[PDB]
Amino acid sequence: SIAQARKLVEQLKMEANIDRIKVSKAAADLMAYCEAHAKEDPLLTPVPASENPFR
Amino acid sequence: QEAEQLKNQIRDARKACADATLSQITNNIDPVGRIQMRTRRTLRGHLAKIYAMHWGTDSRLLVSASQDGKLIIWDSYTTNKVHAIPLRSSWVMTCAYAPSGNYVACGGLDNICSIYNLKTREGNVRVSRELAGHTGYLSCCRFLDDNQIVTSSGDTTCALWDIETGQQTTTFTGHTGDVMSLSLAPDTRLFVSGACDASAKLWDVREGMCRQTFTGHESDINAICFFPNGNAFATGSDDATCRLFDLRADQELMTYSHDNIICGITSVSFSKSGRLLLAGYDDFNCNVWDALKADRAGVLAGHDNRVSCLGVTDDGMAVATGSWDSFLKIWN
Amino acid sequence: TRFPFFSDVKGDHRLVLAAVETTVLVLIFAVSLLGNVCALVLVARRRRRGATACLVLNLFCADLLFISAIPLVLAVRWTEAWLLGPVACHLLFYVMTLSGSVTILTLAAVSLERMVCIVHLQRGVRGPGRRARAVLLALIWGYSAVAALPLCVFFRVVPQQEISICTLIWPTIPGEISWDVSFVTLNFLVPGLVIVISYSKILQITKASRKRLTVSLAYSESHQIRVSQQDFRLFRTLFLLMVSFFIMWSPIIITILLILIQNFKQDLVIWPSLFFWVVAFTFANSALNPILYNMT
Amino acid sequence: VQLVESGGGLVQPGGSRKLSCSASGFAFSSFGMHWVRQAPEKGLEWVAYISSGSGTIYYADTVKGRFTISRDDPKNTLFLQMTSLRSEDTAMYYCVRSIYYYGSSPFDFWGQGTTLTVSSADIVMTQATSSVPVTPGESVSISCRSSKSLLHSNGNTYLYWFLQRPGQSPQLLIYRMSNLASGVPDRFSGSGSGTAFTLTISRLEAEDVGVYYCMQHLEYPLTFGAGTKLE
Amino acid sequence: CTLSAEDKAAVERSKMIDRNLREDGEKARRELKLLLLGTGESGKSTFIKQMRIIHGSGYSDEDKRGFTKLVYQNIFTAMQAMIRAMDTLKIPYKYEHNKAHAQLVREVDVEKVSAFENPYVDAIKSLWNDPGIQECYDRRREYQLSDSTKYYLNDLDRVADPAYLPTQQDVLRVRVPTTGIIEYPFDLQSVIFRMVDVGGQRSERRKWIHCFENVTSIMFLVALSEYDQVLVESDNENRMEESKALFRTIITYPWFQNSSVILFLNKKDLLEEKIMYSHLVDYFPEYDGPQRDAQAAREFILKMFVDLNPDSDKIIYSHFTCATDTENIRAAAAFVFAAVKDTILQLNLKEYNLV
Ligand SMILES: Nc1nc2c(ncn2[C@@H]2O[C@H](COP(=O)(O)OP(=O)(O)O)[C@@H](O)[C@H]2O)c(=O)[nH]1
Ligand SMILES: Cc1ccc(-c2ccc(F)cc2COc2ccc(CCC(=O)O)cc2)cc1
Repeated sequence: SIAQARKLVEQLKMEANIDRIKVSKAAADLMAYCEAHAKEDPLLTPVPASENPFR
Repeated sequence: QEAEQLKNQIRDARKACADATLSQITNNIDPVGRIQMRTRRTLRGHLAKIYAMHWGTDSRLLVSASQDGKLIIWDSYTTNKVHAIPLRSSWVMTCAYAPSGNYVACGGLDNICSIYNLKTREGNVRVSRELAGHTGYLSCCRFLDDNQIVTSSGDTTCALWDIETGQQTTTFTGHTGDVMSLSLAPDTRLFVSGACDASAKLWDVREGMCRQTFTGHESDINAICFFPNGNAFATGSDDATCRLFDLRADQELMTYSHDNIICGITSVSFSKSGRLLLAGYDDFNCNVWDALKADRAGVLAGHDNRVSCLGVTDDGMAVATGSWDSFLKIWN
Repeated sequence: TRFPFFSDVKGDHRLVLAAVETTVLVLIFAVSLLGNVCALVLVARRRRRGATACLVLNLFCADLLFISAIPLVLAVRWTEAWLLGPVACHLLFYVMTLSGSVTILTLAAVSLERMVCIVHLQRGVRGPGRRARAVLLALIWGYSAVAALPLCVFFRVVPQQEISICTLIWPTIPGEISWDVSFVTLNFLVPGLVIVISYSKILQITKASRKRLTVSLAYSESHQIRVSQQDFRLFRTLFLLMVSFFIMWSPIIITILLILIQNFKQDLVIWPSLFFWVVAFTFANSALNPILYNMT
Repeated sequence: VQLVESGGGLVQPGGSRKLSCSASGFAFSSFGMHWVRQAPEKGLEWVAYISSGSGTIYYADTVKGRFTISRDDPKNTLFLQMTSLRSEDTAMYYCVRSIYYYGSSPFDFWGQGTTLTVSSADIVMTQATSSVPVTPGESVSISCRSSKSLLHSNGNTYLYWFLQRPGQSPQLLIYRMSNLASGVPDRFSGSGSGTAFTLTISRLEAEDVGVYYCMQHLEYPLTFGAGTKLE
Repeated sequence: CTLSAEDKAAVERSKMIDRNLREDGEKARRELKLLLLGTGESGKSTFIKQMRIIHGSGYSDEDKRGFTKLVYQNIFTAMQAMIRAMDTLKIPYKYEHNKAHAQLVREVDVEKVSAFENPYVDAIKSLWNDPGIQECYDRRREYQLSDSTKYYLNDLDRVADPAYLPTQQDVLRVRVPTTGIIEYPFDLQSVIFRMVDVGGQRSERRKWIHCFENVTSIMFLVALSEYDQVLVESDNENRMEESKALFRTIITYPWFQNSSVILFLNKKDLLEEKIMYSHLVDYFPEYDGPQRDAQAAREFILKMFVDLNPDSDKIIYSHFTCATDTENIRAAAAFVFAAVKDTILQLNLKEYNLV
C-alpha cells in the first residue's frame, strides 16, 4: 500500500505546482477566437448557395 | 494523509482563479439565435447501428462504422460510397480516418485496434496492422499521423502505439473506470480523455505523463472534443450535461444542459470557429448550442433512434450525424 | 326486366331511407378514409420493409380506391335514377370490382407471405425477396384489372315508366355464367382457402414448437399459465381473421350469385335495396381491414 | 500489381483475334479496364472500356460493333474480341488498369501491350510539336491544346499526361491536369488553362527521354495528341 | 445527366458497394446471436467447449499441447487455494513435514510456471493425502475453489508424466484466461448460430451491453451448486444470491425485451452429492421439502429463479444441464435450438400483430 500511496501522492504533487491563470482570461480568449473566425464559420454564417458544396 | 492535503490545496487553489464565470463575461455578445440546418445528403447503406464516424481532412470524405461489421467511406458531396471494409470483429465501437487519408482505424469489443491501408497498389483495403495489448474494449482511437495512433480502452488506460512496429510506445494509466472518449489537440502534442469515473484527464503525448485532471460530471464521460484553439474542450456525460473545461484556467467554465433533457450525450463536436457546439443525445435529437452562451439549442431532428456519432468538417462547412437508425445525415 | 343496380324507387319514406343510407355510407367513407390513410402513413415510415409492410400498404391503397366510389353511389341513391352518364356507368362498377379483387387478393397474399416468412425464419434460409413482392403486386393488379374487364364494357345506361338506369348487359348467358363462376372461385374461394391454410399452418407450427419445448420439463412451475394465454391469443387472432374475411366478403358473393340466378331464372325476386345494403356491408371491409391488420 | 497481355500477332486480311490480359497481384474485379492502341509511327489511340462490374462498355467510332470487350473476374482475365481487321488495325494494343472513386488515379498501371499486324464532335487534343531538342540537367516544357475545355463544372479537369520511354509501355505521370501519379519523381508538373496545357520537367535527368502524351477523359472517346518526343 | 465520365464510374462503384452491403447484411440476419451470460464459475466456458466438441471441429492435439500449460497453472492454483484456505480456516496439518512442502507451494509463481516436475509433484501429492488437507477439501464450502480439483489431484500421477497430453475431459475442466468478447458460430440443422460469450471482460457491463440489443436470445447459466457456499475468504455473501441479482439485472434490461431467456441450471450432479450432506433449508428459509432429495432442490431453485421475472410479457425457457458430460449437453443444444425457433415464431407473430 505504501508504493500505491506514494505514486498517488506524486501525481497530486505535480498537478498542484502549475502556473494557472484566471477564468476571465480563458473566457476572453474563447470569445476572441470565436469573433476572430466568425465570418469563416459556414454553419454559424450560412454560405451563399452558389459557394455551398452541399447545395 | 498527504494525498488528502494535496487534494485540499488543489481545491482551494482551484477556487482562487474562479473570480468570474464564462456566463458573466458573455452577457455583452449577440446570440446567433435559431440555426436552421437541412439534410443536404442522407447517406444510406448501413444496415445496423452506427457507432462512430470520422470526417476526412479534405472535408469531403467520411468513414463510418456499424455493428453490421463494416466500415464505409463516403464521398459526402455526391453520396457515393468510396470504400467498404468488412471487419473481422463486428462489435466495433470506434473508427478513425488518418489525417493524410491513407489509413483508417477501428476497434471494439475484441480489444484490438485494426488499421487499414487505403492507398494500396492492389486496389483493395488491407489490414495494415492489428494493435493488441489492451485488456478491455476500445472506445476511441485517433491518428496522430500515419505512424502513431492513440487508443483508449476500458482498461482504465490509454496507449500511444507506434504502428509500423505494432508496440505501445507509451502507456497512460491513471483512470479508475473505463475510458470512453478521446480528442487530439490541433497540434497533436496533447490529448484529452474522459472515463467512467466522471473525470477527464489532459495527457501529454510526448512525455507520457498525465498533466491535468478535470472533475465535475456526475456520471460517465462518454463524449469529449477540443475547442479549435486547443485551449478548451467540451465533455458530454450521462447526466444530460455537456461541460466546457479550459486547460489554462484548470476549471469548468460553462454547462450545456436543460430541464427537459434527461438523457445522456453520445457525441460532442465544435464548429470551425468554436461558436457552435453540436451535441448528440439519446432522445434521438442532436442539439446545437451557442458554445459561448449555452442557450441556443438548434435541433437537427431527423433521426428516429439514438444519435451515436457526429462531426464537423475541417472547414466547418457541414456536419454529419450518424445514429442508431443506421442513417448518416449531412446538415448544412 | 333487367336488374337495376343502385337504382330504386322510394315511396312514402323517400326522405327516410335515402337519408339513412346516405348517413351510413358517409360514416363508412369517413372511417375507411381515415383508417387507411393513417395506416399508410404508419406503414410507409417503417425502415424494415418486410412483406407485411408492402402488402398491407397495397391493401390500404385498394381500400381507398374501393371507397373512392361512395359519393357517386350516394348521388345515384338520392336522385333515384342514373344521371351521371356513360363514363361514370363504365367506371364506377369497374373500379369497385377492381378494388374488391385487389383487397381480397392482398389479404390472401399477406397471409401467404406471413406463413412463408415464418417458415423460412424457422429454417433460416432464403425466401421471396423484393422482386417477388413487386411481381406479386403487379400480378394482383393486372389480374384484378383483367378479370374486371366485363364490368366496364357491359355496363350501359338503359331506359327501363322509362327511367335511366346503369345496368349490366351480358351479351350471352354462358359468358355470364363462366365469368361469375370463375370470379367467385378465383377471387373468393382460392384466396379464402389460402388464408385458412396459411393461418392454420402458422398455428400448427406454434403449437408444435410449444410442445417441443414443454417436453423438456415444463418451461417452469408456473409459466404454463403464462404461455397458455399466448396460444389462446394467437388462436383468437387467427380465427378472427379467417371468420372476418369470410363473414365480410361472403354476402357480396351470395348476392352476385343471386343476381346471376335472377338473370338466369326470372322466377326468383331479389329485393331492390338488398343489393345496396350488401354493398354497404362490403364497403365496411375497407374500414375494418386496417383495424385487423394494424391491431397495435 | 501486374498485367500481361497475350494474343497479338500477324493476322490475315479480315479475320479475327482475341486478345487477353491476365491480372496478377491486385483486385482486378474492382478495376475498370481500357484497351488503348498505338500505331507504329503515330501516337496512342483509345480502343475500349469495360467497367468495375461489367455494367458499361465503350468503344471508339472506328471500332464500335466490330469489337467486343469483356472480362472474367474469377480468373482475372480481360478480353478484346476483334473482327474484320482492315489495314488501319495494325498497332500495339495495351490494357490499362483504371479505378474510379474519389481520389483514384486512373490509367496508373498499364500492361505491356501486344503487337497486332494486319496484312468530329470528339474533343481534339493537339500536340505543339513532334520533338524538342534539350540538354541533360535543363528544365523542359511541352504544350498541348484541346478543342473544348476539359474543366468539367464539377471542378475537375480530365487531362492526362503520360510518358512512353523508348521500348517501354506508357506510364501515367499526371492525372487530371495537375496530380502526380505514384512512383513519378516530383520533378514533373502540369498546369495551364482550359484549352491550353503545359507539362514541365525540372532537373531533366536521363531516361526521362521518350514521348509525352496528352489525353483527355472528359467524355468518351478518349483522345490523344501526337505527343512530343523529348530526345 | 450532367455527370462526367469519371463521376459516372464512381456512381457505378457506389452502386456495386450498395449491392455487396445488401448481400452481406442479409447474410447477417440468418445467423442468430445467443448472448451467453451468467456468473463466474457457473459453467459457460465449458458450455462453449462442449458445443465446440459436438458442433465445431473439436480440439486437435496441437490445441491440447497449448492447453497443457493452462492445465498445470490450474493444478497449481487449486493446490495453492486449498493451502491458503488451510491457514484461514484455522486448521493445522496432521503431518508437520508436509507443512514444509506446503511452503514450497506457497512461493510458486503460478502465472510463470510451465514445467511440472519434482519435488513439486511429490510435495503436492504429500499435501493432498494429508488428513487435514482432505478435511479442507471436504469443507471447501467456505472458499473459492475450482470444482475440478478432485479430478486433477486424483490423476496427478497421470498429469505428472513427462509425456502427458491433456484429454478431452482435461480440456473441458481448464480455464483459458482470455479477455475480450468471444464469438463462436454453429450449424444447427442448416441454421447458423453464434454464441457470444462475455465475462472475460472485466469492464463495466452497462457500457457495452446495448451492443447486444440485436441478440435472438440470452443463455443464462446458473450453477445449482452455488447454494451452501457463503464464502468466508471475503465478506459473507451467498453465491445463489449473486446469480439471482445478475439474472434480475439481465432480465430488466430494455435491450433484451426483444430477446428470450433460456435459463440453464448447471452442476446438478454436484447438487446431488451435496444433498447427501447439506440441505437447502439451512440457507433458504422459504424452501420446504424433503431433505435428502435432489429433484425437490432442483425445482425449488428453478421456481425461485423464474419468479424474478417482473412481468408476464417474457417467458423463460429452463433446463437442468450438467455442462461437463456429453450426451447431456447435446440435449441442452437441442433445447437451445428449439427455444430459439420458438422465440423467432413469437417475434414474427408479434410483428404480424397476431400473438
Ligand atoms: N461436476 C461438474 N463440474 C462442472 C459442471 N459445470 C461446470 N463445472 C466445473 O466448473 C468449472 C467452472 O466452469 P467455467 O467453465 O470455469 O465457467 P465460467 O466461469 O462461467 O467461464 C469448470 O471448469 C468445470 O470443471 C457440471 O455440470 N458438473
Ligand atoms: C370480390 C368482389 C369485390 C367487390 C364487389 C362489389 C362491391 C360493391 C359494389 F357496388 C359492386 C361490386 C361488383 O359489381 C357487380 C355487380 C353485379 C354483378 C352481377 C353479375 C351477373 O350475375 O351477371 C357482379 C359484380 C364484388 C365482388
